[PDB]
Amino acid sequence: NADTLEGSMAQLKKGLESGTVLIQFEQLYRKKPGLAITFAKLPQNLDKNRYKDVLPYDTTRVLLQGNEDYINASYVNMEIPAANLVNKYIATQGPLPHTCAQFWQVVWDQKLSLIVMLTTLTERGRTKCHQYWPDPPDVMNHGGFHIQCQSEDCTIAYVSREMLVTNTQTGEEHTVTHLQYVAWPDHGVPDDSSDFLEFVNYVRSLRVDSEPVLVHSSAGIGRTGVLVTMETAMCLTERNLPIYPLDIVRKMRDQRAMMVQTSSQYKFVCEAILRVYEEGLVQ
Repeated sequence: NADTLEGSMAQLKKGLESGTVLIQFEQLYRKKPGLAITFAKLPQNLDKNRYKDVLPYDTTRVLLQGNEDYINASYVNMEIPAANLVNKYIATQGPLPHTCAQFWQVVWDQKLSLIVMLTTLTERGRTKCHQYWPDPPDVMNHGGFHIQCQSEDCTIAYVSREMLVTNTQTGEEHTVTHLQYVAWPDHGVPDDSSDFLEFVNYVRSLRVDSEPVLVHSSAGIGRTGVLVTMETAMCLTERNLPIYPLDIVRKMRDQRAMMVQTSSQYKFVCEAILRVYEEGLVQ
C-alpha cells in the first residue's frame, strides 16, 4: 500500500545501517496514553502482578469468571487486513505460585491448544517464572484442574511438552502443546538467530485459525513482543505486503504496553525480518 514489500525492505536496510530506525523505535511511546489501567492496581490484584509496573490495560485484559476476575494477561490481535487474516494471541506474564490456578483457568476457558513460553524458570539467581506444570510422571493440581505432563522432548533451543489438563469436577480433558524456548536471556536476544527462526516457523505450523496462541515470558512484554513481531512479518513477507516494524510494535503496544523491551531486541527482529525476506525470494 505505502510501498512495495521490496521497497519497505530497502528502507529497513538503509535505516538499520544509518541508523534512524533505532532512533524512531526509541521515540515510540511505551504505554498508549489514554488507555486506563485501574483493575491491575486494585488492592486485591496487586500480588497477582509479577512486576509492579508491567500491567494490562482495562480494555484488553483477559477476564476470568467469578469474584476475582483478574489475571495479568492481555488480548493481542495482529491484523493483516489486506489478507482477511487476524493472528490472535494472549500475552501474559510468567505465572506466580499463587496465580497458577488463574493461568490454567484461561487455558481451559478458551480451550487454548498452544502455550509458548519464552523464558527459563530462573536466570543467574533471579526467579523469572514459577513451574506451573509437573515434571513427569508427577501430577499437579491447580484450581480444580489436574495437570499431567504426557511427554517431554528437548532440542538445542527449546523443550516440547504435551500436557493433559483435566477438569476434576467433570472429568473433561483437554490436551495442550507447551513449547519452552530456553536459549533467550531476559532483556536480550536469542542466542542463535537460526534456532529462533526455526522455532517461530514451528509455532506458525501449530497455530489454529481464530484460536489465540498463549505467549508468555517473565514480564510477558519483551521476548513476547519480539516473537509476535516476527510471526507478523513472516505472514506479510509470504503475501508480498510491505513491513514497517515500528508500526507493528505500535499496534502491539496499543494492546499491551511496553511490547519489545530494548533497541537491541528491535534491532535483532529487524535483521531477522530482512533475512526471511531474502530467503523468501530464493523460496
